[PDB]
Formats: sequence, structure tokens, C-alpha cells
Amino acid sequence: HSVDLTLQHEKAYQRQTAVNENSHNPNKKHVNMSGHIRYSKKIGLGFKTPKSAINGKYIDRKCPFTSDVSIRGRILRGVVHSTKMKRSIVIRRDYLHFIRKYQRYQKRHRSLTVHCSPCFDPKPGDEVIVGQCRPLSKTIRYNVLEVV
Amino acid sequence: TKKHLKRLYAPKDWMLSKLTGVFAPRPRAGPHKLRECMTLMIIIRNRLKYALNAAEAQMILRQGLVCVDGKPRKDTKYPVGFMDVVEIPRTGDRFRILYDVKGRFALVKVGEAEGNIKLLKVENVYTSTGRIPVAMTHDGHRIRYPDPRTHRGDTLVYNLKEKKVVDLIKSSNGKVVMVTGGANRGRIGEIMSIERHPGAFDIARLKDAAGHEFATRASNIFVIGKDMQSVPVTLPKQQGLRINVIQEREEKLIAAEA
Amino acid sequence: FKLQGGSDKQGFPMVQGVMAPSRVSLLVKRGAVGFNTFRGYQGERRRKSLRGCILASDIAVLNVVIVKTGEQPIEGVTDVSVPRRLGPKRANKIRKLFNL
Amino acid sequence: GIVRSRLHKRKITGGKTKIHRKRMKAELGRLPAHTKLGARRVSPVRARGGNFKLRGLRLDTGNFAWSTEAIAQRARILDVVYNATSNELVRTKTLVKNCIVVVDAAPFKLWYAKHDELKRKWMLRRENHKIEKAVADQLKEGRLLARITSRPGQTARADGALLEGAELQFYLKKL
RNA sequence: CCGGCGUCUUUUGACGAACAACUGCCCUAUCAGCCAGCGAUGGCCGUGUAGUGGACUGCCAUGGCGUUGACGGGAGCGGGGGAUUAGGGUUCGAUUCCGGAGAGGGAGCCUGAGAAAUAGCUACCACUUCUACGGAGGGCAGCAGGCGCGCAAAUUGCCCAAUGU
RNA sequence: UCUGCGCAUGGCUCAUUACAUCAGACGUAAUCUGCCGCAAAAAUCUUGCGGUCUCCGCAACAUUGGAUAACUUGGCGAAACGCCAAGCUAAUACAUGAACCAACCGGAUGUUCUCUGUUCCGGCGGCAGGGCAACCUGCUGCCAUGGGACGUCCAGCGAAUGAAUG
Repeated sequence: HSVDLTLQHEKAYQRQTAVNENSHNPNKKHVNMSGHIRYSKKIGLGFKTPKSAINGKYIDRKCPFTSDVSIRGRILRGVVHSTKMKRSIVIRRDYLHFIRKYQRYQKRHRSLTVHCSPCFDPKPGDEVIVGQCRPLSKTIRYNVLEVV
Repeated sequence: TKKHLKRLYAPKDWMLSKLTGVFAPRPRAGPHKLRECMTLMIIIRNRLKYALNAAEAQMILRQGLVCVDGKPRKDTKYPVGFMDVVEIPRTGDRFRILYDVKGRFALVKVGEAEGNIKLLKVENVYTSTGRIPVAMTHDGHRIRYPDPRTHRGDTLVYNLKEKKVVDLIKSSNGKVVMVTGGANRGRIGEIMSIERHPGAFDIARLKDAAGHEFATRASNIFVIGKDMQSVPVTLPKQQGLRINVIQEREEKLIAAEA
Repeated sequence: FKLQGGSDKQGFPMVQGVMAPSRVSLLVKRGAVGFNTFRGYQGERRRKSLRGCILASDIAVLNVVIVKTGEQPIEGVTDVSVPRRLGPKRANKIRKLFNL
Repeated sequence: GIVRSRLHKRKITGGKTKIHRKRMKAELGRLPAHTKLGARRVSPVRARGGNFKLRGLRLDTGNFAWSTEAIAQRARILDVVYNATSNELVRTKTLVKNCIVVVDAAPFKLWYAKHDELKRKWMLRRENHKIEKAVADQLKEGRLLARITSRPGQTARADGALLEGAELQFYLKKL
């Protein structure tokens, strides 16, 4: 083999922790349709993996689909507000509230800063479903599961 | 770290007063939890009345005259939970504590055979060095485990002088159950359908004699036997039936005449 | 003779390790020679004041031990022998004594 | 007093939080270990379980492993060459996880001889096998490029791996 | 010959500890822009810690939040709950139980499974005690009891019998 | 007095303090955890006797080792929950250290010998002539499916790194 230049851009070398890429005469199968060796992970909670992730090119240590990040607790929805940054998208939510005295409703938003695997590329105004995670950054506490 | 318990932070099921000291005993870490159990000194004194006060209690206990599970227990405090057996030779009494209708602890009295018999649930199943399988329950490990291997949430039959394990019983439809926790405990029922919700609490649906069916979760369920003639252990005067508030009240009146 | 140290005119002890003819200030652990073991709790150390190794006129007393023994006897210490307070108690020791 | 918290930092809204509390031993940093080349020194500390850990200082000796041959054998770290965190660390000859360094090569060269009755085995093992040409030139010459995969400030040892085709070409082209 | 104690190492339960945040809460616009030199939002390899993380170093991007009230200021320990009341509500909660923080003001540290412990230690600032002037000390927002303050709040008692550690 | 355990709990007070605290509902597969419950543990050339060459022969229930307080002797200091020199002796303190008895399972190997090659075309060579040891020639041994015995080194719990299983 020889090395990419579109999966490499960094001073250090980009690789998956999980599996042996140095491989070699490959002892298998573990690998993805059929292709060089790769690690991919079937998370439960009734979600089913992307086709894309399994067969992918990409190197990510934060997605639950090719790394040891585990999705566990709360499960949320929302829509998309802004595609900025690198792998970090921004969710808006909207929901109501009730004041007992008036007996009328009221509108409120929150927002969250979540992780998006390079497997997906969802556009502003799309729905999404996400999952609970351990802290991956200062704000970031969720990671995408599934787009709509 | 907390070493003190108080009378207003202690359960209602022990039936201590607001008054008469502001402190209650904090039982140690042990076979059972702090939020359900009955500690030793609470049993002896406030129930069986062989102690009138604190000093009395330890003047029994510390001489090794009280034995849960065939092992004499010196300590003043030490918890005793659901499905244990307390044997105090000197009297000729034996107890098997249990829950009973109205959610509150109860005391049965058992003879020879069942003073050596117990039951244990299965919480988890895991593997240890040398590929030796292991189980874990409320009280303790114990090792391997055939009677024939199987699976979590199931219920065993354990003998205390030596292991003679009669069989075991499983969690499957048409079987029988007694309950813990959940403000639904002290009842008994069948097992209809068990709903499974992944990543989340698992919900059961039950039944009991002469209908009035109900529901609970699945970690509040503890199996008993295949059927209600197949039970290994004895049960209180009530068979785990709730009856209506009005019925109860009325009956208490009518019989009070004496 | 040899030297071992003693005290100042304030009763502050002399230390081997310190070099100066003068009083200084140092942290002193429980096991060390300026702070006693039974004073304070475990792990504890205190700031004390205590005198250097080098001698000067400020010494009030000094202690020493006979090494080489000369002519005239030093009275009541080389002319008096005092036996051990207590005998051995340990098995193996009692045997090693009598050589039995 | 070195702390690990978000208390001293700003909000996401650019505001500033006000404290009501001192600082704890629950939050706790300790000053970096810088682990160089030289005879083994160790500086043991104690953690919050009553479990020691070993701050390493100066490690000249190593343990390194082929992938694909499924072995590990010793060697002696000679020089540090490339580090991707800083060029600072290079020049000082300090050692951190995923640093690229140079090794003795000898024990590997040795062992690959063996890859009486033995005379049959040296055929059977050498069959169904080749060694990379990338790897070859290096291994011959008497020095190799290897990578330390241990963290040698909290175990007080360096351990590593060894570089075959993909990884190896990505490093060489820097140099 | 038999029994009761005691202790090193390993494994996992509950007695605990630490960390994370889905939803909610007074007044103020005569507070409208707030966040990056000194990390602000994110990315990559590391370092540190019991562990996760801009927690921190190096390097690279330009993001993050806000009229559905940011940022700033004023009042305030939070909750279970109390008073009043047909009903809708208004108002109070320092104080028995639960959670948090503190021990003259600040900081740093040791021991230990667990503490940034103050009837533990070290230093400085403010206050203060004893002295043969060479030095050595103190911390009641623990119980009694003083002094000052203010419209205003108790004995320098008796006892481990009960209830607990 | 040494040793082991506890004093981080209980008490008292609201000064600071609004993605701060807190309540309801969840999470730790991101972690530590003494006392308590229940359950495990097959590693290690040690000791005595006799001789001596350092190393052996002969036995088997380990007759282990070195210190320090209280106490005594001199004391110092105005005071101080301040302190010093010397002489005594303990351990569940502190420091060493246990063969055979005592098992199951796997690795790596010997120019070990004996079932054997039934087995040649190639390999490993071993020699001489030309030998520049390129090779050509002639001569010669063994191996080209294997297994039995004997010998040597390694093997436990826990921890680190790299492969493989899950």
C-alpha cells in the first residue's frame, strides 16, 4: 500500500486504534464488502448503522460507528440550524411551556452543540435524532445517530 | 461518609416513633440495602420483645445466641433483608421474614426442613479466571452454577448447611411471583406477558387469583415457583391479595364485637 | 572523647547537619531531634528554632562519651559499673548468652 | 494548587461566573513528567485510591514489537527524530506517546534467523511469508524507525511497536 | 484431636465519594451588543488526573451566544413546607428533615480509603497574650458565661438512666 | 508506654452564590472506594546435622534477625502540649524466609537415540582437480508427509505493550 493525501493532512498519522492496519496478509474477514481492513461497530438501541460507515474511507475517533464511543442514556430530536466548524453541527429545539395562573402556553427554544460524523452531511432544517455520550469537548455531550 | 441515621430519615416499615430519641441505628454494608431491610436490634427489641432497651439487646446478641443463615452474629446492627431465615435456638422459634399485604414486613414461623432452605435470585452472570462462571445475587456470590446453567432473573433453591440444590425455576409465562419494591409489594400473582423495551425499563403485566390484574416493572419481580402448589416455602395468612379499602374497614367493625 | 551535642542557654538543641555557630529555623518532623514523636499527630511537622553544629561561647552544656581512656580516672564513671536494668526475654537470645 | 474545572473559565455566552467555594483535592493536576534518555529513574507518587503510580524520568531502554510476526523483544532507544506535538520535544530528547524514535535493531535481526529437526521448520515458516522491502533496507543497516505506544510518564517504562508499509512511508517523507 | 479469633494478596456487592445535565424558578433596558493580546467556539497528535474534557501545552481553522432578553447591576443559601383563602391567587421559608458552603481574612500543604481538615500544619495581613526581653503563643459562626451592638432573645446547672456514635 | 482502629462523622452558623446552587427524572461502557457481606489461593530452594574445595553428602514439624519506647543516669531552659546525651528490654511493630509432600494444561528446543526415508528430480552440503570458490567435473552423506523415548529452558495471581479469539 501507499498513503492517501485526502485522509492525511495532519502532522501526525491518522489511523484507527482498534484494528491492525500493518495488517497484512489479511486474516479475516473483518472487512467491508471487500477492501482493506477496517473497524465498524453495530450499536443497538434499535438503530441500524449506515451502509456508508461500514464501507467508508474516513478516520474518526468520536463517531460510535467506528470508535469506542458508547451511546447510552437520553435520546433526543431537534433540527439543524447551522453547518459550521469541522464535524461539529448545531441543533435548535423548540417546545412549549405552561403557566398555571394564565392557563395558556408560551414558546421557548434551547440549542445544543453536537457532533456529526463525516458519514452524514445533513443540511439546515433537516430533522435528526441523537444520543447521550461522555464529554467529547467543552460543550459537546451528544453525538448524531440518525438523520431524517 | 455518614455514620448516623435519624428517625425521620429512616423507613416507615420499621415503625419507630418521631419521639423517644432523634437517632436510629444505621445498619452496616451487608447482604442487603439501607432503604429496605430490618436491622437486628430493631427485630429483637421492637417486635419479639426479649429486649426492652438498647443494653438488653447487645446483652443477647454479643454472646452469639442469634443466628441468621446458620452463622452466629455478634454485632448489634447488621441488616436482614427479604428471604432470609433467623433461628434463635434458646426459644425454639424460627422466622423467615417476608413482605405481606400493605407493603410491610412480616414474620412466618417454620419447622425443621425449611430452616435449611432459602431462595436466591440472579442479578448478573459473569466469568472469572480459568473460565470459571460465576453468579451474583443479593446475598453473596457462590460459584459456578449448574443446576442447569441458564440465565438472569431466574431463581434458585439454596441449602445452607451444605449445598443440596433442588433445581431452580425460571422467568417464563404461567409461573408465579412475589414482588418487592414499587408500592405494589406484598402481593403474589401469575406472569402473563413481559414487555421488553431496549435500553430502558422493562415492564411486566401480571394477574392474581380471582382477577384484579396489575402490572409492575421486571426488577421488582422475584420468582417463587411454577405454580402455587409447587411452592418451596410457606407464606403468610394472606395469600398476596389486596382487597378494597371499604371491604377491610367494614369487616374490622363487624368482628370488633367480641 | 567524641562529641554528641547538648543544648543552648535557651535550651534549644544542637543539630549535626546544620553548619553555622548560630540559631536558625527549620521544619522538623516527628522522628527528628527538635520535635518529639508523641507531640502532635501523625504526619505532622512544626517550625522550630535550634542551634547549628559549630561550637561557640553560647553553649550552656555539651555531652560527650569516653572513647580512649587515659591516666587519671574520671570519678565515679570509670570507677563505678552499673549493670543492665533487665535481662533478655527472647528465646534465642537466652541461648546465645549462656552459649548452651 | 493546580485545578481541573470549568469554574475559572468563561461561559459560552462570554460571561463570567462567580465562585462560592474554595478548591478541592478531587480536582488536582501535578506538574508534567519529562522523560528523556539516560539511566532509569523513578519518582513514585500516590493517588486517590492508595494506589501508587510511577512518574518516569530518563529511559534509555525499551521494548518494541512487530505486528505481523506477533513478537516483542527488547532494544535500546538511540535518538529521537520526529515528534508531531512540537519540535521542542525532539531537541530535548523527551519521550511521549506517538513519538518516533530509533532503536538498536539487533534482537529483531537475531530472531529472524529462526524464522536438526529445526531444519524443516526453517522452510515451513519461511514459506507463505515475505518481509517488506521498506522494512528490509533499515533492518539490514542496523537501525530501524519505531514508535512508542506506551505513556512513559505514568508507568515509568516505554513500550512500542514497529512500522510497516503505510505508517512508515508517511514518516520517512517528513524526514 | 477439635473449636474460636486475627492478618497479607485477588475478585464483586452496597456503605460512600467524584464527575456530567433533559425540565423548572425573583426584580431591572435610565443594562443592547457580549465573547479571542492573557482560550473565546471547534479540529489533530499529546500531557495531566482515579477517570471523561480547552482541564492544559504545541499546531490549525472562525466560530459560539442574544429582543422567545444575552452581558452587567439590585435583592437572595435551594427544597420539603408555613400564613391567608369559596375559587383563581398573594406572601413568607435564617431556623428541627434533605442538599450546599464556611469556621478572623486569603493562600499553600501533610497524613489517610476518604480532607485543601483549622479544638491539624506552614507563610502573610488585621487583631491580641505571657516574658527573667533570649523567646514562646492565641482563633467560641461547639455548650455555659461575658463585651460591644440593637426596638429585641435564658443557667459560668444535674446525668449518660433513655436514644445513638 | 509501644501497637491496631477512630476523630473527613456528629454539633453550630447563612457570609459569598442565578446553564451558580437545588428539586423531579436519568447516566458513568469515563471513575475511585477502609470497616462490612459472600468467595478464592497448588509460584518461589528454606532449616538442622557432618565435612570442606568456594562446594557437597545426610536428614525434615523452620529452635529466624536487627532495633525502639515506658524505666534508670546525667541534664538544659525564665517560661513553653519545649528539648538533649548515655545505659536497659518486647511484638500481630519493623526486617527476613519456607525443599520434598503438591495436580491439570501449553510453548520453544538438542548436531540426544531409535521406529525410520517405502523417499526422487530439488535442497543442505561435505571433499579434490581447474579452485578467480564464478562455476564446471568427478566422489560422497543426509533430508524432501513422518512418531516413540530421553534431556534442557520457560509457565501462578495482579500490572504494561504488541498479535489472535470474543
